[PDB]
Amino acid sequence: IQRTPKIQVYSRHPAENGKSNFLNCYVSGFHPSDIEVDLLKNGERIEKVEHSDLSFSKDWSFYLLYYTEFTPTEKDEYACRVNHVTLSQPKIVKWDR
Amino acid sequence: GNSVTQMEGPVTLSEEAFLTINCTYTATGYPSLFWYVQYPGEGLQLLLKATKADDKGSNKGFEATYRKETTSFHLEKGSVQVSDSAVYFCALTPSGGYQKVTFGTGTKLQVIPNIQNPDPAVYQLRDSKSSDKSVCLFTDFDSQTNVSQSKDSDVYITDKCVLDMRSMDFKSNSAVAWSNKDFACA
Amino acid sequence: AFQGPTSFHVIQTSSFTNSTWAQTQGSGWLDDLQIHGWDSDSGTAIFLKPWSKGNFSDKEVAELEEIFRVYIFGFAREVQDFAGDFQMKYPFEIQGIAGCELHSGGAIVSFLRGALGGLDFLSVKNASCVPSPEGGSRAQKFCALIIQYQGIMETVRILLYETCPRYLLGVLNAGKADLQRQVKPEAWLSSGPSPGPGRLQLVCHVSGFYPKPVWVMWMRGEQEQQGTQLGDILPNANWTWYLRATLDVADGEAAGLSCRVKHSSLEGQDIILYWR
Amino acid sequence: AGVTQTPKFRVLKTGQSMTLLCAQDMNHEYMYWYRQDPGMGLRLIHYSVGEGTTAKGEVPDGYNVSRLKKQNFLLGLESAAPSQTSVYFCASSMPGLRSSYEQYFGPGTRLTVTEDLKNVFPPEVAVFEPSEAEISHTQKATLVCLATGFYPDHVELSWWVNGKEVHSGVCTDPQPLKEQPALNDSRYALSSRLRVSATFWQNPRNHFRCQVQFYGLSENDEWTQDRAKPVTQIVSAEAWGRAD
Ligand SMILES: CCCCCCCC/C=C\CCCCCCCC(=O)O[C@@H](COC(=O)CCCCCCCCCCCCCCC)COP(=O)([O-])OCC[N+](C)(C)C
Ligand SMILES: *[C@@H]1O[C@H](CO)[C@@H](O)[C@H](O)[C@H]1NC(C)=O
Ligand SMILES: [Cl-]
Repeated sequence: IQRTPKIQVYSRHPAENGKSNFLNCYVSGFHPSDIEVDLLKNGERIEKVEHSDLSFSKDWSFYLLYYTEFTPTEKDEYACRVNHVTLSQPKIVKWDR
Repeated sequence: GNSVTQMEGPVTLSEEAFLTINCTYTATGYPSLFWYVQYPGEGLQLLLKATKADDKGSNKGFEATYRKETTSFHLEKGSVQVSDSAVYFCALTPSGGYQKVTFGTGTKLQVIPNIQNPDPAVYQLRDSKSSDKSVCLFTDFDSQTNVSQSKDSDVYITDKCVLDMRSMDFKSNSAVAWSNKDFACA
Repeated sequence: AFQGPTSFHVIQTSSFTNSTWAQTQGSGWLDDLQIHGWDSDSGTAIFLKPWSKGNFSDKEVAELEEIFRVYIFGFAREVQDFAGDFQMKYPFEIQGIAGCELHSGGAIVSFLRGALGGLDFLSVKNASCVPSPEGGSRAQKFCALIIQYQGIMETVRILLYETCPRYLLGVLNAGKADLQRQVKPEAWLSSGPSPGPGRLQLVCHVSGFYPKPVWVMWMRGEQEQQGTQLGDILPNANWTWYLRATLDVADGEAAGLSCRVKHSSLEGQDIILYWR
Repeated sequence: AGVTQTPKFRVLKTGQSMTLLCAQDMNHEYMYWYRQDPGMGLRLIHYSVGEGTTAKGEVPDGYNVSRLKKQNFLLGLESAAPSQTSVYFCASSMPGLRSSYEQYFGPGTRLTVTEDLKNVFPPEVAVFEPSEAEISHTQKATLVCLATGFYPDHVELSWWVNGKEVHSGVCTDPQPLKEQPALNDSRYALSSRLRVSATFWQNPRNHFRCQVQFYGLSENDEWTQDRAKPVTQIVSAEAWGRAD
């Protein structure tokens, strides 16, 4: 039917300033498949962002993993902006540190 | 590894005779079967088809039942017309038509007409132009009469051909002979 | 901690916008791992692992690729031809999943399920079309029609019950150096969004573990904190997993708590992290 | 008009290049190029499953194809060989379970590759008047047309009566004969009969004409001979009806 995407933002390794890490954004439980996912750094989109090929769960709802290599500093704030047909406004889920 | 095996060679039949062109195939699955007809000087065209086992194709008096058990698609006609003189290709393709077609070599059909009053005669025809060239015309012979091959290098004998004067509904067989020589007719 | 069968499956996602436009997305999976991709533009399979072809010869691989290429091509053309009759309103979507899974006892179960609008439509049981109740009259109509195409049913039966089980056993053995490995997780603690005025959310992050079964729990020494909220097992690009276990506690009832992590790679040396 | 082909006929020197065009305005996805020889049947050269895609058939060497637009299937010969002497047929089909997925064929393209273009000869056309013995014995009159010394065997014979094409009482040889069956580039001969009523031939106002349309050399074909260039032309012969 028409399902809203669940958004979960996480780091591969513990947050440590000035050292390489991976930022992840897992979007699941949505239908239809069409979705726009963006990983943000201080409110603006990260261009170099990799993602999985479309897969779906047993219940037919879709899931995708968006990720990028990043090196966070003390001042840097990260998030994941997701736009879907079930959303009237893009939902931003920040990365908690 | 599909294949189509149809009748060995040329088949001559008199007008109104029963025709049977046998066709068998080898294929893995549930293929579709076809009969293509190729008239002299023309391309191939579908005569009839049977997309699934036990289907029956019917066109121009011809018919063919798709028998999976005997892996066959035999072509039949109760009374062959002179207009049926063509090459008949049995064909096969996986169902859906998304893959190539496998054709047999084709069977040539020659439907010879029934001559009611055979009057064989050889005539000498004079060229309309000043040239004293002549041709020989063997006509009004029956359909069973064979045209003797030349067995001379500079003498030319054509094959028999049928002409129909449709207004009078009179059909007639004819062969032409000629030579650039002394050459006497017949 | 929970574990199911090891399965190989191919998936399809087809979007029918109008009668002249349709787009299909396809891939091949060995559980959560993508081993196959499909380049819809060229109509070819992309092998994402050196063992993605399994123990199948280059001739047999090229035959299956051709079956799937003709299928992906034919599928959108056949749905657009039959939509009128089935009473389809544009736009709509279709999903498909087919393959086989190895159970305990060496029993390989083959499956094929279709969907319409994210809802169950059909299933395959004993090489036969089984319409789903959710599918309605449309699923019954679909199964009654597809039977009439014995060539399609034969091809689906060969693929599901002959090609697949041996493909699975072959791909499991061909990729055992990647499939059969132990990767140890790293664990860290942090503080989460406040669940209230006099409340704390203690977060326990567990990441970099392979295989997928894990155990994470908040403890008071040996006292299992029963209010531990278990997150989802989330993927990491490098074939590892991420999981966070939270606990809502009053400001003071968090002083002597720790996080204990159990995994198959840790060789009995559980990761314990004291709150501090 | 279904499946069409250009050219209808072509004669090439060995090593010369050409392109055969196949078009279909039936929106068919699939297109095929075949060649037909006596005893061999239909042999696929190349085929296309859609616009931009081509694949090799049973006999693909010496040929190249292209499918830039879905409507057309272009067959190329980069270096013509005498072995490429055949009748080429294009086919097209529309796949689909409910589709009428049979193949639709074009009319054919006759190709003849000769070692030398000075082997190309137009026909000589002569009309032979009905025999008096046939007229008195059957009350019928058979005119005979004979086209001789032509190469390649790319001809169209037709009978005309008072400037109108006739089909009734007409019969032409299925194929032109080899004048010298033992040599490769031998010239050909074609015979046709026009049988009419004796009264019809006896009217002196009736004009009979045997038309032979020959396909031969083009404008771009080089000709360095004393003989008249054996271009595509109509060669005809006539006879007027006669009382006594
Ligand atoms: C490695 C294993 C991976 C894991 C398993 C993967 C699972 C894969 C499962 C399923 C996915 C792939 C299915 C392929 C079926 C195509 C049929 C076919 O090819 O044959 C027919 C072509 O038929 C066509 O023309 C192709 C058209 C297909 C689109 C039809 C859409 C509606 C069917 C909706 C279907 C939904 C099914 C729901 C069930 C009710 C012709 O039949 P044939 O004449 O007998 O020739 C075949 C033999 N031959 C090729 C040797 C000559
Ligand atoms: C079909 O949808 C596609 C995608 O929006 C569009 O490009 C195409 O023009 C549409 N055509 C019509 C008129 O249905
Ligand atoms: Cl047209």
